[PDB]
Amino acid sequence: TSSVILTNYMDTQYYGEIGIGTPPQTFKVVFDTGSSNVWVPSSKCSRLYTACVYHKLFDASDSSSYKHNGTELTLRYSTGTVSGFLSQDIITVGGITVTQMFGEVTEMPALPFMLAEFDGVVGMGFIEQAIGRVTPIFDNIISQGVLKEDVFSFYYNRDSLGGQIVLGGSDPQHYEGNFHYINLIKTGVWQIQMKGVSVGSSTLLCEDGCLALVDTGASYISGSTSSIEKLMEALGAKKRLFDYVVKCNEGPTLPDISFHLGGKEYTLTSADYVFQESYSSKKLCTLAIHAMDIPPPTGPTWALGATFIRKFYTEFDRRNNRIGFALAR
Ligand SMILES: COc1ccccc1COCCCOc1ccc(N2C(=O)CNC[C@H]2COc2ccc3c(c2)NCCC3)cc1
Repeated sequence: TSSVILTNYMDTQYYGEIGIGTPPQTFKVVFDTGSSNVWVPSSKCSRLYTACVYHKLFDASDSSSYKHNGTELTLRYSTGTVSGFLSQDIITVGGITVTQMFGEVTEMPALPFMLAEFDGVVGMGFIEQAIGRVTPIFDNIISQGVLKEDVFSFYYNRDSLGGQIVLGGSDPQHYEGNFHYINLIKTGVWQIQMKGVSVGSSTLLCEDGCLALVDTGASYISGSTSSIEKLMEALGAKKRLFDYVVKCNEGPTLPDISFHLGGKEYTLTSADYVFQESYSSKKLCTLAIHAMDIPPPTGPTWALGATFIRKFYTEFDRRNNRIGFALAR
């Protein structure tokens, strides 16, 4: 077992540090169970790409261990199609060193990569969804047969450690009660069946069922715009330019949102999904939820991000293709 300390940036971004190359080129990265690739901006990334001007660039010509590949990797992020090329090098993750192939982004839109406090993504997803079919970092750690267990866990603190990922297990110090596991529907994705979503006292959503992407990478909880337009209106959520809000002084009265997974009800009190910046009546306060129309095969599917994870310590169990959730502590 190895644990990676995470920095919690305004409850929207939880990222850690990986070292890449010889010598180790440090990168602040989000460990994303929603993606299966390692992406870091390339030193080859044109200075024109703003996301690159203000971010740690990986310089291959600075690493003695670098193993060129060149294979161009691409992925459209409904904001722009980012592109880089495949590269190989030793990546250190919480004391664990692994030869890992990753993408160096050479081209990527400002939004939202420009606002990232971190420089890259450590895809924790499955290889089934790894662009270029590149073997994921954790699959690469598993291969080492050093981890005490084929699982990694997430602890996203409620700001102020900012968070904590445990490679190989889970930290009892960060959850309480017991893990209630939901199985992974389609294998190859950290997604589980969801028996509806409730609003205070009314199962008026996801009725009949729906899918939930347990995305450690997503800042918020999301679902099809339909579900969110429904949900947000049912809360009194008055939509803004993008995210929905609600008068601060009225955030504490908003009803409890619950997600049904594994025969257990996962409730988010209003203090769980509202960014209670203040309690004034004049200022508006945002909700840790938004509409994310995720495209198939995985989508449409709700996505339980940091908002969800913050309250429920999460465990991604590979060996058993299931996800554990326990009261984050
Ligand atoms: C980390 O993104 C970068 C930032 C600067 C420079 C280079 C990169 C990576 O290259 C870009 C190529 C790969 O880019 C992505 C990789 C993974 C994703 N995700 C998924 O596929 C599924 N779920 C969640 C996300 C991870 O969470 C994210 C990603 C970006 C942001 C936030 C959260 N939060 C706020 C700041 C931006 C999105 C984009």
